[PDB]
Amino acid sequence: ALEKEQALKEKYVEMTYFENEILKEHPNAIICGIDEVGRGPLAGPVVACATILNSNHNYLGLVPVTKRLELNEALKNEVTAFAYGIATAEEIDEFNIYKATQIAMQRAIDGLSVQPTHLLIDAMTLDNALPQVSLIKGDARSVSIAAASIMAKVFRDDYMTQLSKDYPEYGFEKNAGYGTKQHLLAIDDIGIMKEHRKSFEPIKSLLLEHHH
Repeated sequence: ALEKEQALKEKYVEMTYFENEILKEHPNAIICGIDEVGRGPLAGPVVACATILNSNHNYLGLVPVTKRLELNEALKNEVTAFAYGIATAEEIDEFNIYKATQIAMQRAIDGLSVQPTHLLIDAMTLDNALPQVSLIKGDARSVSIAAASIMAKVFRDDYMTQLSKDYPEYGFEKNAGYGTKQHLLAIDDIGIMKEHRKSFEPIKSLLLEHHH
């Protein structure tokens, strides 16, 4: 029992590498992790979360659904700060999904009770004037980022679940907006709605042929 437990602790410390390097140079640092979900679906918002972990954070296990829900509630109960940033399907169509994701991440920063001094970000740079580290597979490299992605995930899934109540035909509660055959057949049947991303294929090409 002291082994498997050691492994989780050891993993957790490796995943604090980047916060610890910053802290070494700045013990003052207010370190905020940022991740997003929802870049891939055909429908729904893109949802970013920004989180500053409490200094004595020890969310070991930072991923199946029971575990995700547990950590989601633990983080919400003990973290120094967290806030969600949303960019709508319309903004995604206007700005493209990359840029809409940047808007979502900054919106997440603005909603924080505490302004961060440093950002750890999953595969993204933000124009804002802050020091930041963009990390590939950030959610596996940083506890702050992993927390953010978990919280973003639960939020977006809850959102799409709420959506499926008002729009049952598209199958949102099951597909979370991905363009499955069911989702695409619903579109063929009753058309798109305000959560659909017009800039995303296969909708993009379907709108063309319709206008032609």
